Amino acid sequence: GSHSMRYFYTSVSRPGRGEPRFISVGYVDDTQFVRFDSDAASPREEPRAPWIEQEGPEYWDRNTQIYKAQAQTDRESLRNLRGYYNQSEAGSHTLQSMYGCDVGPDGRLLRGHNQYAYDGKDYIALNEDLRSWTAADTAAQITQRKWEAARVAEQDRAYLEGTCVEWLRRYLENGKDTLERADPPKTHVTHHPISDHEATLRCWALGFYPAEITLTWQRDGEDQTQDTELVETRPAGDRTFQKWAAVVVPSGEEQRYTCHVQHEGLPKPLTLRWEPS
Amino acid sequence: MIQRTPKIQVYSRHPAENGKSNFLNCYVSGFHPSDIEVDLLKNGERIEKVEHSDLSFSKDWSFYLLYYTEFTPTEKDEYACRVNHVTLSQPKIVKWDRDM
Amino acid sequence: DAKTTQPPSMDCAEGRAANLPCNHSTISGNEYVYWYRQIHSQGPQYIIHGLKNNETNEMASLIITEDRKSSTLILPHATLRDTAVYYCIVRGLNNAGNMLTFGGGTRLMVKPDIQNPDPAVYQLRDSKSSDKSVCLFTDFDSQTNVSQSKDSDVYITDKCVLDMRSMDFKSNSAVAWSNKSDFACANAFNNSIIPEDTFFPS
Amino acid sequence: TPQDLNTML
Amino acid sequence: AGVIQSPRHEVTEMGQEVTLRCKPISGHNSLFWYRQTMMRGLELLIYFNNNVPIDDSGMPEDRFSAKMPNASFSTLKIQPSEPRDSAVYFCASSLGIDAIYFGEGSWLTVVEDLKNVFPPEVAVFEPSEAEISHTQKATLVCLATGFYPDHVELSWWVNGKEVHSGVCTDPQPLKEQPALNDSRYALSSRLRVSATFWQNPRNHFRCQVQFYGLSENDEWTQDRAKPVTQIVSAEAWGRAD
Repeated sequence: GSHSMRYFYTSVSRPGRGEPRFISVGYVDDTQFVRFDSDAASPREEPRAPWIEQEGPEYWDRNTQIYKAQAQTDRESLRNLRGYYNQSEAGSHTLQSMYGCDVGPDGRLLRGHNQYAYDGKDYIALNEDLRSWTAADTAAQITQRKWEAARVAEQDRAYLEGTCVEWLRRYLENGKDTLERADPPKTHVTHHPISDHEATLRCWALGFYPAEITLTWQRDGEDQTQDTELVETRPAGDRTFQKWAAVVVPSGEEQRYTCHVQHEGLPKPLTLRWEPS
Repeated sequence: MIQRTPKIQVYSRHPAENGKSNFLNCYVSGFHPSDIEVDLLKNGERIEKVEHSDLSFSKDWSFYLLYYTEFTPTEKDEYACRVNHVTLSQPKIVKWDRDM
Repeated sequence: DAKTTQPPSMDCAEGRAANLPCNHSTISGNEYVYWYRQIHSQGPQYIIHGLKNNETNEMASLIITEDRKSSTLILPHATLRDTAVYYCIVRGLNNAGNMLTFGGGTRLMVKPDIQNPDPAVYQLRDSKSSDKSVCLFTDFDSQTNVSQSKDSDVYITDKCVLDMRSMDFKSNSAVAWSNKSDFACANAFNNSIIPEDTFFPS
Repeated sequence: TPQDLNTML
Repeated sequence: AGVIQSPRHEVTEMGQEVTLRCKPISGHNSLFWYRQTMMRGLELLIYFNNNVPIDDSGMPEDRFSAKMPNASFSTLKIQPSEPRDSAVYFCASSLGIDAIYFGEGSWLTVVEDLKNVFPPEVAVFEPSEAEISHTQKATLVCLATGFYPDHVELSWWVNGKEVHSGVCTDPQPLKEQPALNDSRYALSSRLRVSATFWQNPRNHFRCQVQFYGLSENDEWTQDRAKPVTQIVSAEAWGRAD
């Protein structure tokens, strides 16, 4: 229920090396399935998940041509931005493209995205209506005028409303064995004494998919919005994810702390406590 | 230009038991720009043949990468991750805490 | 790539409305229907384009059916200038379908309504006068067919429409000639080309 | 599949 | 200002380099090179978007090279040129998803040998007295004959001014030897005026044919005059006969 598709482009200029580096990655939800690198010996789109490998040669050849044209155009766009900001030809710069579509459990489109950043900072975004541009500064407005004259918004909208949703539903069908299954987190609590009167309680959620998860700690019955250290979700490396949350606790009151885990694969929201061995 | 320093995490794919094969992971995230140097070390020495994920970024435009390798932890071996980035005046070294 | 079908040819009366049909059963939602025309091998000229709703401008009207599977280009009062080849082309919104791929097109002949036909064959003397002459088959009604000679040594030109604006007068004409001194006008224009009542002097 | 565009800014 | 193309006409011997240039409508980001022959009708050669070659499958596999160094200039180069390359090459440009606009075209004829090139002869044929007495109108006929290739433009000049009313020129010339390759061409035109306008002996009529052929800077080793781009005319004066 409710899926998404995303393409991420990164272009880094290399003034000591002529042409820039272009990398593209494609994701269905939290599963990457394609990749492209302009630095390869023979740059082509490559598969990164099994359920995409069944596509025929025309798919790969067409997408490879797409990426090559995109890389050239991004080189020219980086030179354009350098001009816009009156920056020098010595430094290296980064242009990032983000586009994709979020659909619902039915299949209909819920939201589209098509935005761009320059040197890590927001540059220009296609608004939610898919017909208007929000620009960040004056150079972004130069680009906005260029794009309004070329009716770029309509092309973005044609992709987001049409090809994006169709191919996303195709991907969900051909990969439904994994893309629709929600791997629940294997959860456990753990206890390390820091000294003699304090202890750290760590709540562990491992091996879950998708990445979205909520971990909270609660003393007696009240949460810890200031005592709960949270590491950000990290990839296990097998397409599943991990997270933990820890609390400092006075020694001798380790049963007044409950850990609440909420995940899409959990039949109901779950609650654990230190099961001391 | 907005430059962001990376956050680092060193950890195993599966819970570590000594003498049984596993995967060592160094996850770098939240950094910008994309040029980053990441190495994995077994008792101070570089682990050769280490792979990394394809470059991707988050919704704040900051990049993330996962470097990983095959390894078999023992009781006495020390594992670490070395990270260098244009935001660091000195390369950071994060040791693998088995409990984190 | 080419996605449309059109009648190879079509006639129309001058001053009347020309309805040029087009079929594009396989059109997609984000694909536009464009109409161009070409005159005398000159550069193709944009006429009109549309998505779903009827469109009209200072050249034509475009009528797209409800199911968008076919359309019609409408010239309102077709003039003699509108004689040309008309291409109905589908054009998409991405790089794959951004270019025009030309199909057969429809060759539209705008024929004038000769109120008072006076079909005749006159003979014209050279101004240099080298004992060479030219046959002029003129003032026939637009419904006439001028054929090519079987001989490769006599030349007949195609039909040609002429507008004297000083008198709001329009006339057809074909031209024939030959160097063979045994050639008379009652040859080229005697190949079941002329009607019975053709004035034929000299 | 990626978008069959090469937008320039 | 539309799409600008050059050269408009080119007649050159085979085996040399042909360069066709195009200036798109300023502000446009998309450029197209199309080719037109009789066989094939209108074929896309190359599609550039933002100066990047997007589609070149229509490019011949050898001797043809397309180029866009900036958003306001594009070239198509043929080297070495061969007779099978003779065609009309159109350049088109477009702003975004707005309508595509075409240039006036570059008409290239690559001749197997410059010896086959000939300028036209022009002859005017005066109205028939039968037509004058039967219709009260008078049809002058102009014949251009013997030219190769078929790059000609015919016009009528009454009293030193070009006229368009009352004129009909054949859309395309015919072959004088329809079976022979390298056949020379003929073209006919008519100009109809009132019988009184023709009877006035001071009115002047001239048929003019502009012929595109060799350049003045082309080589020529033949005895006859160098068949260069020129204008050949015939004329006649009115009369009460």
